[PDB]
Amino acid sequence: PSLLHKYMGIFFSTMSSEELLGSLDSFDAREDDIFLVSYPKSGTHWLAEVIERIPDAGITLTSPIELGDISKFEELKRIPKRRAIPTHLNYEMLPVTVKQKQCKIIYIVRNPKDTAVSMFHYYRDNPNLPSTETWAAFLELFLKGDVVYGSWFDHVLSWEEHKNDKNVLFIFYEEMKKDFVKSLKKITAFLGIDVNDSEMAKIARSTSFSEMKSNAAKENCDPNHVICALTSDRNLVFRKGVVGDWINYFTPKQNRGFDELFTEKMRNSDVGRCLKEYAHSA
Ligand SMILES: Nc1ncnc2c1ncn2[C@@H]1O[C@H](COP(=O)(O)O)[C@@H](OP(=O)(O)O)[C@H]1O
Ligand SMILES: [Ca+2]
Repeated sequence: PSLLHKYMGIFFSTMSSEELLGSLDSFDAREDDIFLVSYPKSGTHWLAEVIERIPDAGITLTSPIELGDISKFEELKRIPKRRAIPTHLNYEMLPVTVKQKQCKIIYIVRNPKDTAVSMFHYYRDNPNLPSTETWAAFLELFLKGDVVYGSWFDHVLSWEEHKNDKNVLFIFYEEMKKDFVKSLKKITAFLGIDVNDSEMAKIARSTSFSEMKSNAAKENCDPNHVICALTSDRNLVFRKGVVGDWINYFTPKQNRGFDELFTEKMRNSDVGRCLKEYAHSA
Protein backbone atom coordinates (compact mmCIF):
# COMPACT_ATOMS: atom_id res chain seq x y z
CA PRO A 1 0.00 0.00 0.00
CA SER A 2 1.74 3.11 -1.38
CA LEU A 3 3.56 5.86 0.42
CA LEU A 4 1.93 8.24 -2.06
CA HIS A 5 -1.30 8.38 -4.00
CA LYS A 6 -2.84 10.55 -6.53
CA TYR A 7 -6.07 12.56 -6.29
CA MET A 8 -7.35 14.48 -9.27
CA GLY A 9 -3.99 13.97 -10.89
CA ILE A 10 -1.75 14.89 -7.97
CA PHE A 11 0.23 12.91 -5.60
CA PHE A 12 -0.60 12.82 -1.98
CA SER A 13 0.63 10.99 1.08
CA THR A 14 -1.61 8.26 2.31
CA MET A 15 -1.73 10.30 5.47
CA SER A 16 -4.29 12.46 3.71
CA SER A 17 -7.28 10.24 3.67
CA GLU A 18 -8.81 10.42 0.31
CA GLU A 19 -11.90 10.84 2.47
CA LEU A 20 -10.57 14.08 3.60
CA LEU A 21 -9.87 15.23 0.12
CA GLY A 22 -13.12 14.55 -1.65
CA SER A 23 -14.78 16.38 1.21
CA LEU A 24 -12.82 19.59 1.27
CA ASP A 25 -15.44 21.98 0.06
CA SER A 26 -17.58 20.80 2.88
CA PHE A 27 -15.20 23.04 4.83
CA ASP A 28 -16.77 25.86 6.60
CA ALA A 29 -14.41 28.72 6.88
CA ARG A 30 -14.53 31.50 9.33
CA GLU A 31 -14.31 35.01 8.05
CA ASP A 32 -11.51 35.32 10.40
CA ASP A 33 -9.69 32.12 9.64
CA ILE A 34 -6.21 32.27 8.45
CA PHE A 35 -4.31 30.30 5.91
CA LEU A 36 -0.58 29.91 5.55
CA VAL A 37 -0.20 28.56 2.11
CA SER A 38 2.72 27.11 0.33
CA TYR A 39 4.17 24.48 -1.89
CA PRO A 40 6.26 22.00 0.07
CA LYS A 41 9.65 22.96 1.29
CA SER A 42 8.83 26.66 1.04
CA GLY A 43 9.05 28.28 4.53
CA THR A 44 5.91 26.75 5.91
CA HIS A 45 7.32 26.23 9.40
CA TRP A 46 9.42 29.24 9.20
CA LEU A 47 6.15 31.05 8.53
CA ALA A 48 4.09 29.15 10.95
CA GLU A 49 6.69 29.37 13.63
CA VAL A 50 6.74 33.05 13.06
CA ILE A 51 3.03 33.32 13.50
CA GLU A 52 2.99 31.49 16.91
CA ARG A 53 5.70 33.88 18.12
CA ILE A 54 3.36 36.80 17.67
CA PRO A 55 2.22 37.63 21.26
CA ASP A 56 -1.36 37.38 22.65
CA ALA A 57 -2.59 37.74 19.14
CA GLY A 58 -5.30 35.30 20.10
CA ILE A 59 -4.42 32.62 17.48
CA THR A 60 -4.45 28.87 17.66
CA LEU A 61 -2.19 27.57 15.01
CA THR A 62 -3.83 24.45 13.45
CA SER A 63 -2.50 21.10 12.15
CA PRO A 64 -2.57 20.88 8.41
CA ILE A 65 -6.02 20.94 6.86
CA GLU A 66 -5.47 18.25 4.17
CA LEU A 67 -3.97 15.91 6.83
CA GLY A 68 -6.07 12.91 7.95
CA ASP A 69 -9.69 11.70 7.93
CA ILE A 70 -12.87 13.61 7.22
CA SER A 71 -12.95 14.12 11.07
CA LYS A 72 -10.19 16.66 10.78
CA PHE A 73 -13.09 18.80 9.89
CA GLU A 74 -14.48 17.78 13.08
CA GLU A 75 -11.29 18.51 14.75
CA LEU A 76 -11.44 21.92 13.19
CA LYS A 77 -14.92 23.20 14.11
CA ARG A 78 -14.02 22.96 17.84
CA ILE A 79 -11.25 25.56 17.86
CA PRO A 80 -12.94 28.38 19.72
CA LYS A 81 -10.08 30.66 18.86
CA ARG A 82 -9.00 32.25 15.60
CA ARG A 83 -7.48 29.69 13.29
CA ALA A 84 -4.25 30.01 11.35
CA ILE A 85 -4.55 27.09 9.15
CA PRO A 86 -1.56 25.62 7.31
CA THR A 87 -1.88 24.02 3.87
CA HIS A 88 -0.11 23.10 0.67
CA LEU A 89 -3.30 22.81 -1.34
CA ASN A 90 -3.43 24.46 -4.68
CA TYR A 91 -6.00 27.10 -5.31
CA GLU A 92 -8.59 24.84 -6.97
CA MET A 93 -8.67 22.47 -4.09
CA LEU A 94 -8.72 25.14 -1.59
CA PRO A 95 -12.33 24.92 -0.15
CA VAL A 96 -14.74 27.10 -1.96
CA THR A 97 -16.04 28.32 1.25
CA VAL A 98 -12.66 29.84 1.99
CA LYS A 99 -12.86 31.55 -1.33
CA GLN A 100 -16.36 32.78 -0.42
CA LYS A 101 -15.38 34.30 2.87
CA GLN A 102 -12.21 35.86 1.44
CA CYS A 103 -10.26 34.60 4.44
CA LYS A 104 -6.93 36.19 4.43
CA ILE A 105 -4.23 34.21 2.74
CA ILE A 106 -0.53 34.29 3.22
CA TYR A 107 1.18 32.43 0.46
CA ILE A 108 4.93 32.20 0.86
CA VAL A 109 7.27 31.63 -2.10
CA ARG A 110 10.84 30.72 -2.88
CA ASN A 111 12.86 30.17 -6.05
CA PRO A 112 12.08 26.76 -7.48
CA LYS A 113 15.60 25.49 -7.96
CA ASP A 114 16.12 25.75 -4.29
CA THR A 115 12.76 24.26 -3.64
CA ALA A 116 13.44 21.29 -5.82
CA VAL A 117 16.62 20.48 -3.93
CA SER A 118 15.32 21.05 -0.44
CA MET A 119 12.65 18.77 -1.71
CA PHE A 120 14.65 16.03 -3.32
CA HIS A 121 16.33 16.05 0.01
CA TYR A 122 13.02 15.55 1.70
CA TYR A 123 12.24 12.50 -0.49
CA ARG A 124 15.59 11.09 0.51
CA ASP A 125 15.27 11.53 4.27
CA ASN A 126 11.57 11.01 4.96
CA PRO A 127 9.98 7.56 5.36
CA ASN A 128 6.62 9.02 4.45
CA LEU A 129 8.23 9.76 1.13
CA PRO A 130 9.37 7.11 -1.26
CA SER A 131 13.00 8.10 -1.44
CA THR A 132 14.73 8.60 -4.82
CA GLU A 133 18.36 7.53 -5.41
CA THR A 134 19.96 10.36 -7.31
CA TRP A 135 19.25 14.02 -7.75
CA ALA A 136 18.51 13.72 -11.46
CA ALA A 137 15.71 11.24 -10.90
CA PHE A 138 13.84 13.54 -8.66
CA LEU A 139 14.32 16.58 -10.86
CA GLU A 140 12.63 14.87 -13.77
CA LEU A 141 9.58 14.36 -11.56
CA PHE A 142 9.72 17.77 -10.21
CA LEU A 143 9.71 19.21 -13.71
CA LYS A 144 6.85 16.89 -14.52
CA GLY A 145 5.24 17.83 -11.23
CA ASP A 146 5.34 14.16 -10.47
CA VAL A 147 5.85 15.03 -6.91
CA VAL A 148 3.35 15.32 -4.15
CA TYR A 149 1.24 18.47 -4.41
CA GLY A 150 2.16 18.56 -8.07
CA SER A 151 3.92 21.03 -10.23
CA TRP A 152 5.64 23.83 -8.60
CA PHE A 153 4.74 26.10 -11.42
CA ASP A 154 1.08 25.38 -11.22
CA HIS A 155 0.98 25.94 -7.50
CA VAL A 156 2.45 29.27 -7.69
CA LEU A 157 0.46 30.42 -10.67
CA SER A 158 -2.93 29.48 -9.52
CA TRP A 159 -2.09 31.38 -6.48
CA GLU A 160 -0.54 34.19 -8.18
CA GLU A 161 -3.90 34.90 -9.76
CA HIS A 162 -5.14 36.41 -6.63
CA LYS A 163 -1.99 38.22 -5.70
CA ASN A 164 -3.90 41.56 -6.02
CA ASP A 165 -6.84 40.60 -3.80
CA LYS A 166 -7.15 42.40 -0.41
CA ASN A 167 -7.15 39.36 1.94
CA VAL A 168 -4.03 38.05 0.17
CA LEU A 169 -0.32 38.62 0.81
CA PHE A 170 2.57 37.02 -0.91
CA ILE A 171 5.82 36.49 0.82
CA PHE A 172 9.27 35.47 -0.46
CA TYR A 173 11.40 33.09 1.56
CA GLU A 174 14.27 34.79 0.13
CA GLU A 175 12.94 38.08 1.39
CA MET A 176 12.92 36.40 4.81
CA LYS A 177 16.54 35.64 4.79
CA LYS A 178 17.53 39.12 3.51
CA ASP A 179 15.64 41.44 5.84
CA PHE A 180 13.48 39.45 8.06
CA VAL A 181 12.08 42.40 9.92
CA LYS A 182 10.89 44.29 6.82
CA SER A 183 9.04 41.11 6.09
CA LEU A 184 7.62 40.55 9.49
CA LYS A 185 6.18 44.06 9.47
CA LYS A 186 4.66 43.42 6.06
CA ILE A 187 2.78 40.71 7.84
CA THR A 188 1.92 41.97 11.26
CA ALA A 189 0.52 44.67 9.06
CA PHE A 190 -1.46 42.57 6.63
CA LEU A 191 -2.78 41.10 9.77
CA GLY A 192 -3.17 44.57 11.10
CA ILE A 193 -1.40 43.67 14.32
CA ASP A 194 0.80 46.15 16.11
CA VAL A 195 3.96 44.68 17.54
CA ASN A 196 6.89 46.83 18.43
CA ASP A 197 10.56 47.03 17.53
CA SER A 198 11.60 45.32 20.76
CA GLU A 199 9.00 42.64 20.36
CA MET A 200 9.65 42.12 16.65
CA ALA A 201 13.31 41.86 17.59
CA LYS A 202 12.40 39.15 19.99
CA ILE A 203 10.73 37.14 17.39
CA ALA A 204 13.67 37.53 15.12
CA ARG A 205 15.85 36.23 17.97
CA SER A 206 13.44 33.33 18.70
CA THR A 207 12.99 32.28 15.06
CA SER A 208 16.50 32.10 13.58
CA PHE A 209 17.08 28.88 11.71
CA SER A 210 19.73 27.61 14.09
CA GLU A 211 17.50 28.85 16.80
CA MET A 212 14.63 27.02 15.22
CA LYS A 213 17.07 24.19 14.77
CA SER A 214 17.70 23.66 18.48
CA ASN A 215 14.66 21.53 19.50
CA ALA A 216 13.20 18.13 20.61
CA ALA A 217 9.74 17.71 22.26
CA LYS A 218 6.57 19.80 22.58
CA GLU A 219 5.00 23.20 21.99
CA ASN A 220 2.51 24.93 24.24
CA CYS A 221 0.78 21.86 25.81
CA ASP A 222 1.34 18.06 25.31
CA PRO A 223 0.91 15.97 22.09
CA ASN A 224 3.13 16.99 19.22
CA HIS A 225 1.51 19.38 16.80
CA VAL A 226 2.32 18.68 13.16
CA ILE A 227 2.18 21.59 10.79
CA CYS A 228 3.18 20.05 7.54
CA ALA A 229 1.02 17.14 6.63
CA LEU A 230 4.06 15.30 5.35
CA THR A 231 6.20 15.79 8.36
CA SER A 232 6.10 13.79 11.56
CA ASP A 233 9.69 14.45 12.62
CA ARG A 234 10.33 18.09 12.85
CA ASN A 235 14.02 17.24 13.32
CA LEU A 236 13.90 16.51 9.63
CA VAL A 237 13.19 20.01 8.24
CA PHE A 238 16.37 22.05 9.09
CA ARG A 239 18.86 21.10 6.44
CA LYS A 240 20.65 24.21 5.23
CA GLY A 241 18.09 27.03 5.02
CA VAL A 242 20.05 29.44 2.90
CA VAL A 243 19.35 30.69 -0.61
CA GLY A 244 21.54 29.40 -3.53
CA ASP A 245 22.79 25.84 -2.89
CA TRP A 246 21.12 24.74 -6.13
CA ILE A 247 24.47 25.73 -7.62
CA ASN A 248 25.77 22.58 -6.09
CA TYR A 249 23.43 20.19 -7.83
CA PHE A 250 22.28 21.45 -11.28
CA THR A 251 24.24 20.34 -14.33
CA PRO A 252 24.61 22.88 -17.09
CA LYS A 253 22.10 20.80 -18.94
CA GLN A 254 19.53 20.57 -16.20
CA ASN A 255 19.83 24.26 -15.77
CA ARG A 256 19.35 25.16 -19.46
CA GLY A 257 16.39 22.89 -19.51
CA PHE A 258 15.15 24.38 -16.24
CA ASP A 259 15.49 27.94 -17.32
CA GLU A 260 13.58 27.19 -20.47
CA LEU A 261 10.64 25.52 -18.81
CA PHE A 262 10.75 28.18 -16.20
CA THR A 263 10.79 30.89 -18.74
CA GLU A 264 8.10 28.98 -20.62
CA LYS A 265 5.80 28.64 -17.68
CA MET A 266 6.63 31.82 -15.71
CA ARG A 267 6.29 33.95 -18.78
CA ASN A 268 5.16 37.30 -17.63
CA SER A 269 4.69 36.33 -14.03
CA ASP A 270 5.82 39.34 -12.02
CA VAL A 271 6.66 36.94 -9.37
CA GLY A 272 8.70 35.01 -11.93
CA ARG A 273 10.85 38.04 -12.63
CA CYS A 274 11.26 38.85 -8.93
CA LEU A 275 12.57 35.42 -8.22
CA LYS A 276 14.94 36.37 -11.05
CA GLU A 277 16.15 39.69 -9.58
CA TYR A 278 17.27 37.46 -6.65
CA ALA A 279 19.64 34.86 -8.11
CA HIS A 280 20.26 37.70 -10.48
CA SER A 281 22.21 38.82 -7.46
CA ALA A 282 22.60 35.93 -5.13
N1 LIG B 1 14.19 29.88 10.50
C1 LIG B 1 14.56 29.48 9.18
N2 LIG B 1 15.30 30.30 8.44
C2 LIG B 1 15.67 29.95 7.21
N3 LIG B 1 15.32 28.77 6.69
C3 LIG B 1 14.58 27.90 7.37
C4 LIG B 1 14.16 28.25 8.66
N4 LIG B 1 13.43 27.23 9.12
C5 LIG B 1 13.37 26.29 8.17
N5 LIG B 1 14.09 26.67 7.09
C6 LIG B 1 14.27 25.89 5.81
O1 LIG B 1 13.01 25.61 5.27
C7 LIG B 1 13.12 24.53 4.39
C8 LIG B 1 11.99 23.63 4.67
O2 LIG B 1 10.73 24.13 4.28
P1 LIG B 1 9.27 23.77 4.93
O3 LIG B 1 8.97 24.55 6.22
O4 LIG B 1 8.21 24.17 3.93
O5 LIG B 1 9.21 22.35 5.11
C9 LIG B 1 14.46 23.95 4.63
O6 LIG B 1 15.30 24.30 3.54
P2 LIG B 1 16.64 23.67 3.19
O7 LIG B 1 16.47 22.23 2.64
O8 LIG B 1 17.36 24.44 2.08
O9 LIG B 1 17.49 23.71 4.44
C10 LIG B 1 14.90 24.55 5.86
O10 LIG B 1 16.32 24.55 5.83
CA1 LIG C 1 -8.46 32.13 -14.18
